[PDB]
Amino acid sequence: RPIQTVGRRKEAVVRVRLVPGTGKFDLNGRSLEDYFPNKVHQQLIKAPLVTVDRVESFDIFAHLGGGGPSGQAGALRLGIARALILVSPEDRPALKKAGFLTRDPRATERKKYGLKKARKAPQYSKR
Amino acid sequence: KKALVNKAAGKPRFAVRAYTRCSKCGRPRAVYRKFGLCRICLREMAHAGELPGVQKSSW
Amino acid sequence: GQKIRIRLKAYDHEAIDASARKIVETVVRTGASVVGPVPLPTEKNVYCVIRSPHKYKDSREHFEMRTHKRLIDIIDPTPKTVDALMRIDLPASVDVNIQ
Amino acid sequence: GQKINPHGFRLGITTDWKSRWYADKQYAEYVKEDVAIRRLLSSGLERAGIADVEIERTRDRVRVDIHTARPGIVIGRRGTEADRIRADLEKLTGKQVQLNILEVKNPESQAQLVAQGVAEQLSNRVAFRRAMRKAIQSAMRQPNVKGIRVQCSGRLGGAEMSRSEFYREGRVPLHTLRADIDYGLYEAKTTFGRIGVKVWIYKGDIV
Amino acid sequence: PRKGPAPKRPLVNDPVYGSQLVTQLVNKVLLKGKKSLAERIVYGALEQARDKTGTDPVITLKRALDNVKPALEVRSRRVGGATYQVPVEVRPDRSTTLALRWLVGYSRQRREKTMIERLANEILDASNGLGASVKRREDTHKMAEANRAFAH
Amino acid sequence: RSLKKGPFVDEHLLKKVDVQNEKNTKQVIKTWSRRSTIIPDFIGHTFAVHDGRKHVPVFVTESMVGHKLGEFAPTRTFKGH
Amino acid sequence: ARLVGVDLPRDKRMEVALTYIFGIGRTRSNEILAATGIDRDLRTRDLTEEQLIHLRDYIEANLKVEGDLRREVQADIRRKIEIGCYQGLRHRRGMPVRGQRTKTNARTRKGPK
RNA sequence: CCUUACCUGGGUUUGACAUGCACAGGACGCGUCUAGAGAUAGGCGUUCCCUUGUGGCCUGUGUGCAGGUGGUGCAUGGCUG
RNA sequence: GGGGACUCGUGAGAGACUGCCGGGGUCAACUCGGAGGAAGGUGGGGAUGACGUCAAGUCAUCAUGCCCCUUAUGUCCAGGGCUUCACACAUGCUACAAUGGCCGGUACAAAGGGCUGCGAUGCCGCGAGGUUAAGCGAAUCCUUAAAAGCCGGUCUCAGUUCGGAUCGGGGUCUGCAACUCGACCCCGUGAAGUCGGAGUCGCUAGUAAUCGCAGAUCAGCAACGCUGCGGUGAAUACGUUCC
Repeated sequence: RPIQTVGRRKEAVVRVRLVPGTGKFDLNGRSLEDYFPNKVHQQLIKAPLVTVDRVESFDIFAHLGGGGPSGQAGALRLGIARALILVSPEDRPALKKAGFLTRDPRATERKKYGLKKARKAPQYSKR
Repeated sequence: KKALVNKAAGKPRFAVRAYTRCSKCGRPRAVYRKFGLCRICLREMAHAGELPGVQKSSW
Repeated sequence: GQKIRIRLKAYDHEAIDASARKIVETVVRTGASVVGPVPLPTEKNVYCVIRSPHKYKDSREHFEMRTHKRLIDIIDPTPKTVDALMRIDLPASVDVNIQ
Repeated sequence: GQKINPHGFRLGITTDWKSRWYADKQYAEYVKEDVAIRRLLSSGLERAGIADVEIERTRDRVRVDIHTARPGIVIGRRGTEADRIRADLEKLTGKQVQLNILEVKNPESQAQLVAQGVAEQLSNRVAFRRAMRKAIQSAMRQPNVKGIRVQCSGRLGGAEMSRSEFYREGRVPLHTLRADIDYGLYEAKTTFGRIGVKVWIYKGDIV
Repeated sequence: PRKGPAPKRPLVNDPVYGSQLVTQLVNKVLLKGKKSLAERIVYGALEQARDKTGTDPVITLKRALDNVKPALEVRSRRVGGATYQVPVEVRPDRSTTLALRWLVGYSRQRREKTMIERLANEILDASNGLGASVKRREDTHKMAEANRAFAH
Repeated sequence: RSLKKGPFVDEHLLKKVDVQNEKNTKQVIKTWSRRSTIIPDFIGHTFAVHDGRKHVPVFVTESMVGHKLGEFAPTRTFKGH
Repeated sequence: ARLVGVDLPRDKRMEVALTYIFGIGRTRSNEILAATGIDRDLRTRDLTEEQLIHLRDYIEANLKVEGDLRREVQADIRRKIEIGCYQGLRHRRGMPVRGQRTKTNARTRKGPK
């Protein structure tokens, strides 16, 4: 019944149903400043275009899950974007045209037989 | 061989001195435990269809 | 009121699905109260090996033992149907062991 | 070298697994027997025309499905030879083993059996080209298949310098996976060693 | 590749006072993916630049950037046999990023003190027309005007 | 750096050396053992160790207790020119 | 700021200052300094005699240093030499002993060409 | 160690194994002296089957053979790049 | 407990195919740009290696013709050696420190494995390790704390607090056995070496780079190799004149 968070990630997916409130978007003490020392993923989550001050403020932080690497965990803003779609469609063209209604599910290329993780071909010799 | 195979099959005298062989075609080196095979005849069986769903991946 | 925990060890989603839903449905027909099928994670024991016989190459192949356990359910203690459960099982391809 | 057995891709597409059982620890106990079982059964049944052997291991007994062209050869004197190879193998397989001899309705459809037959023809000191024409002709006239490739490799007449050649007829599109291309082969002894042949039968595609 | 260029991955404004230039700077000083760290380092340079200058580090980088940045390369491609190099005009983006690359390299040199401190040193020298990267611009212009031939 | 539970000596030789300790030292004893550990009880007993090629005589002292017969049985050959 | 050798640094941690003794590393430095109750980071400029007395006493009570220590080492080395086993033989020829291959490497032991 | 095919040296040498023709009748296992080990060597445990003929089968004899990581990819298959 | 809402797991479908707008273009082929949409024009990737070639390679995986041995070129066995070095070459690990070493604290994987086994918890030991032992033949038990990262501190540009190679001593493990010839840990020295000639490989998007993880093999030795997973996460591409 509450706004079901839905959004992708790089490996450890983050999402939960949420309700509106103050705008106290944190979990288990892990505020944006505790979980994201850097302001990059903090602000990406803030979704400056649509913040808790731009629209109905929300408190229920997207449940972490999969541990959550400090990089990819910022991907929950996809969850926010979908939550906003659940609110209304007015910013769906704003968010899609902005660049928030996409995929970003990229992981890593499979390790190949004779190569490394990052296809690091060895020092060949043409003689 | 045909004698050193029997010897390899020989159980007693310090089982660490015993030596695991393919037992299908005979192969000392590069023998996988569970299948117990030389990893060559394994390939032939892999193509034959003698496994319980051991297929080539396609990741 | 559950007693019977099913465990099936297959390696073919199609086989375990098609055969389990029918034998389980017939167990229900005999009068047992049964929990719906439970899709469980899949298992794969992967192997990689050289193709060359003399083995003077880096050319490799990659196999995987696709062990499939899913739709593993639970049956309520209904002896008159448990007897049939014991007498009727699935092919060896699906290893039936029940608690 | 750079060619495969199509069954290796159709393992769970169109083909079946010959090993019909699930095992964790006893798995090795099963296959270590499957080697001798298959070798001893295959040996001596040349007249039978052994296409394939499928094996189920269950009820503490082995059930063997023999895809053979000539059941009467495996049976022998009303089962005397079949029991010779079955009853005596009960102590090795693990308490009782049961044969189930299958009759191949049209052996010509079996890449393995055509391969064996024509290779034996070459072991009868016949003209290679004529042998190939005969084998292929019967293996495309009597079957309702969509194609064939028969590739032979060896001395071909007992030449010091060996070689190979093939007579493709119809289609054999191996690069496509939905194709139903049966595959078999046979390695026949000759005066100067032995000569191999592989057979592909573009039987159909898929249900 | 040859014909048909590929779009670059867009960059955005820094979480501090908005600047794609600084964002690019971070991407240019990124080492081993420690990108949050790089941001910490740059922000340290902002703090040192404002501590040293009393003004917006970013615009001191604008002055430093234009001071360092050249607009004329001294090498295009192979011409013939004994022909050396033929200079040719450079587009703003590559010129800009070269300047930044010079600043980083010489900041990496000078085994004196912290990277933030030596960066701050290079920043003010560059903004004041003193950086060796500006001396590289000088080298660009002096070494240029040589084989004023067909600009491939 | 193992066998914390006492020196390991090949039993069939250990017994013989024990008898020799009971009577007196005896002539150089051949033996195919490159692993028995030297102990103080072996001091005064010169005996030969198969070194992969032949049994080579060697005398024991206290300084040798931390050494094996294989340490007293050289196998490879270095330079010679 | 002296016990046996020079042991005279400036602007160093005390345990590192102790690392100037042939026979005492960081571990032993922390063990004795812990025994004295003296901080690991303390420069020579702030030292007194009582501290040197405690340190001296604990060193004498705990281990040996060069001259005595190295002489014990040379006694062990000569023991290896006089034994003449494979190990001593590697020491005798300047060859490595701890399972090395001089064929390609062991250039510290063999020296450069 | 084995692995190891190489070798020092030691033993065996129809053999470690498969297996044909005769004879022979326990095999085999246990434990133990010897010996570095192999094996030697003693003593135990012992031939079912109807070694009733056949059957089982080691051992021993003799012989078919066994066996060979011996060579021969410039005989060759197969497989691989 | 209770629930099936999500996630998750997982069977089967839809969905992207130039489908589509406008424009161009031999109207066709084909293509520019664009809407929608999650992706727009073989999404990405893998498996897949045409016909054929190089007398490429292998009799030592296997198979096998000829020739050879077959009282031995077979067989059994202790031990040695395949692990040797005045030198050279190749592929690789780490450093040549302040985007740094160290003490202390601290959130976070994914994928795999484990009843011959995993060894939780708890005990002892400076530690490697040792004792006891739950649960687990496994989504639940264990493996399981991931590490890079982050708050703070120390050291403050040195062949030094870099670097841990060499070597001595002392401990742990496997195995009957660790010398030849194993692995690990504590102490101790703290080597060479301060960014690399000539020359050259690598690399276009979650890339490359970089830090960790877990398996196969094995009594033990895989925290440099090989095969899989995952974190962080760039830059350049005017262009085809030349190699």
